[PDB]
Parts: sequence; C-alpha cells; structure tokens
Amino acid sequence: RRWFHPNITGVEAENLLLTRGVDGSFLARPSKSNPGDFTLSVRRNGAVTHIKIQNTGDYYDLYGGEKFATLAELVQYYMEHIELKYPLNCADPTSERWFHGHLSGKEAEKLLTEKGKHGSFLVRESGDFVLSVRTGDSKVTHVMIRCQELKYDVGGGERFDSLTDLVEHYKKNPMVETLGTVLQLKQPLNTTRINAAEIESRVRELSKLAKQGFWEEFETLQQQECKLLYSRKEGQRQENKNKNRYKNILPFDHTRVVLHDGDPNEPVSDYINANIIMPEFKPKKSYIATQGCLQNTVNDFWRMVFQENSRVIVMTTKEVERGKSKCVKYWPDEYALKEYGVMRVRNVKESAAHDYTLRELKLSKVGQGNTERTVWQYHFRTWPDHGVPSDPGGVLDFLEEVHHKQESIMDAGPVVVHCSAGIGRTGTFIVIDILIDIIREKGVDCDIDVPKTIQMVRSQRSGMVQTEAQYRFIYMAVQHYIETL
Ligand SMILES: CC1(N)CCN(c2cnc(-c3cccc(Cl)c3Cl)c(N)n2)CC1
Repeated sequence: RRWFHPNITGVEAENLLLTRGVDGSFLARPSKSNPGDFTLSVRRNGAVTHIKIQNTGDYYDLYGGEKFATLAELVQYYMEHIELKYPLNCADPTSERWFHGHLSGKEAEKLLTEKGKHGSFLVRESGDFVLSVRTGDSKVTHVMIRCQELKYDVGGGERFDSLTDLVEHYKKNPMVETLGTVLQLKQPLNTTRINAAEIESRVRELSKLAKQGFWEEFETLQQQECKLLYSRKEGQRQENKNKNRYKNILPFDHTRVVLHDGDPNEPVSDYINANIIMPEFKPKKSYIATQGCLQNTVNDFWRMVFQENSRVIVMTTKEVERGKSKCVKYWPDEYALKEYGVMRVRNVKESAAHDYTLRELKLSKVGQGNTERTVWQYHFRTWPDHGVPSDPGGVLDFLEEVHHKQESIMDAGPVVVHCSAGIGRTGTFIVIDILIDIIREKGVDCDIDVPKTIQMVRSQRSGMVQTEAQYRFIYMAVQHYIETL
C-alpha cells in the first residue's frame, strides 16, 4: 500500500509524478481542498490527472469509476483490469505502526518496559532516528539510524531510501550483537491498547493536533488494509452479480453466509452478500453484516434469517436517503402477513421511539407451523445522510435495548446488522457493540484496543468502518458509555 501518501499536496503529487514517475504512474492521497475526501493522481501522456474519491461513510466513490469497500480494493481492481500501471511509492513513515515521530528515549524505554515483550520495537526521531528493541522473556537495545545524503543506515552495510525499507530489511535479516543476541523485530510496540477506565485521557490526547491524533491512528489502521485482500470469488460469479447492491463490494468467501436447502431447480441458490462477524476471531454474541435488500434478494434475506436462527435485525438506514433507494422494504406493513418465497412473515406490532422503530415480526417456513419464531427488527431512523451523529447517546440507548433483547432470547442466532452497502454504518454499530460488550462482562478495568478490534472485524468483511468520522465516533461512544456507568 506504498502508493498512499498521507501528507502531500496536489502540487507535490504532480511534481512527484512528473519528475519520479512515468506514464501509468499513480498515487492516492487525502484531500486538502475538502478533508475527508481522497484524490487519485495519475500520469497519462506526460500530464497529471487528479481524480476525486468521496466517502461520506458508506463506500469509496471514485469519480468516473465505481464504488469500493477500501482504497486497496479500488487500486487492486484497476491494476488487474486512464491506466494505473506503476505505484509511485511513499517514503513517509507517519502511518507505520512502529513509527513514533517526536518521542524521547526516556519515554520510549518506559513504554517498552511497561508494555513491551520479546521482540517489541519502535522507531523514533533522535534528522537521525533510533530503533529501540526489547528482547528476553529482558532488556532494551537502542540502534542509531543515520540519515546521510537522503538515505538511511545503522552504521554499516546497506543504505535505504526510507525507514520502511530499513525496518523491512532488518525484520528479514536481523541484527546480531557480537555476543549472540538476535535483535528480533517481532512486533511494533502496542500503544493503542488502553484500560477502559482511562478512555477520557486517551480521547483528550487523540483530539490534540498531530488533522488530530485520531487521524494519525486511523490512517495507520488503513495502511494495514492491504493485509486483508481475501478472495471474493463467489460474489463475482455471473449467477450472483445482480445479488450485489454494489458490483465491487463483495463478501469474503471464507466468512460469507452460505445458504443451504435452496430451490433444487435453481443452479445457484447459496449466495447472499452477507458475512458472519465473530468477536475475537458463540452464534449468540456473533453478527451477520449484510447489505440493504434488493427487490431480487428479499427471499434470500429471509432464508438467511431463518437458517441462522437470528432473532434480532438492526437496520441503520432509512429505505430512501437523498432520493436514492438504500434498502427495499423487506417486511410487511403493520398487522399484515406476507410470503417471501418459502418464508412467511407477520408484522405483529410496530413501536415508535425517538431514534428508532421496533417491528415485532413472526417468521416461519410455509407449510411448517412449528417453525415460527419472533424476529425483532430495530430500525434506527435518525442517522444523518452524511457523516455521523454529533452525540453518541441515541446510538448507545438503541444498542443497549438491542443487546438486552438478544440476551433475553434462549439460543438466539447472530444479530443481523445492515445499512446500504453493509460496511460503514454497519461496521460502526458492530464495533461499538463489541467494545461495549467487553466493558459489560469485564468491567471498567478491562483492556480495549479500538484499531485491533476493527482490524479483526475487517478480516471478516471488507472495509468494516469506512471513515475517520466513524473511527472517532466509536471512541466517543465508548467514552460516553463509560462516563454514564
Ligand atoms: C504514532 C503512530 N505513527 C500512529 C498510531 N499508532 C498505531 C499503532 N498501531 C495501530 C494498530 C493497532 C492494532 C491493529 C492495527 Cl491493524 C493497527 Cl494499524 C494503529 N492504528 N496506530 C502507533 C504509531
């Protein structure tokens, strides 16, 4: 993911492509003219083209292109399909997990001693740098990194174009001390795990200017999304193409929900754009993250709910937003009964609350009375069209009610969560739910690691949690939950 430059202007991007690139060279960067937006800068016929990528929270929407779950998925699509031929690699180490810019040696030794383990390492500024590694069961070793005539070295041997190239080389070819100690660079020092009780302190520190600390942390998490390019073959099958709301936003094959007992006369009846999400990766405290139904996928949706024994559905979109259909109406009007293929649904009662509507549904298979179960649909109706709510209170009160409903039901299957694409708002609600559940069981004195949790959810469905605004909202929601305990 070296084609992503987090700190360059459009002029710097043009100058980089015109002087260090060739026709077909490209890079992506965050927008400066509209923070929250991105730009794909591409060299074609000796000139540079700047293409806008927008993300208001649901997907990356490339101008003159398609809608994607991650920037890595976007780039992989066009590199395997204006030509994107040559990534122009970024030498900036700001978004590396192990880079701690202006941090002192005293503080760095305190962090490796209190939070490190064998092979924990960090790189900090001295124009020179220091590589600090903990080894043992123990001790801290400091390796001086010289910057001489724009290249990096540890005092001998090879000279690197970037700290990234230097760190990767010494991860592959470890330094050995003359008495035998292997300076193993096993893992970056963990600085994001916090005690839940100290959430306020961390939010305060992250709200300070780095763009704030939140931006730096979120972009270091995005840098790791190239580790998550898992296969999505099933969603690409001709037979499944029109079952996807967005052509290129697909479920990973390894976690997709497989639909069994399909119409024997239907060649492909096992697909739905949905993934099982398991915390720390029981059916009960698991989730199904899915897209908003299409008219042709309503029956598949109900086959999924029935098969998985799901008793709670969380809908985080209106049916229509900004004049566009985000989810078809897959449930009957209040008091009505409808058949969706082999599935029969009665809408028993609707209850309106400030931020949401609850629909008590009875789902059963046609011809089998004894299969009836109640499915509780919580429909969050006040999420803004773009961005996130200004206050997490409403979302928390809603999740608290959803949690208690699910907890009250013996052997309930995973909670189904959906929005439009099923990755932005969906991923945001699931992550908040996972984090608050840890504070429920383990109490205020528990460890929480927001980016670790999100990377874990993102390994089960593409792009869960889309934006820096949602990333900050997750911290704000955890903070508010702890503050009202
Ligand atoms: C100051 C700095 N340059 C930015 C903040 N920082 C970190 C570190 N680690 C993560 C992390 C944690 C768990 C899983 C994943 Cl995948 C990630 Cl990437 C993160 N998001 N930010 C430290 C370096």
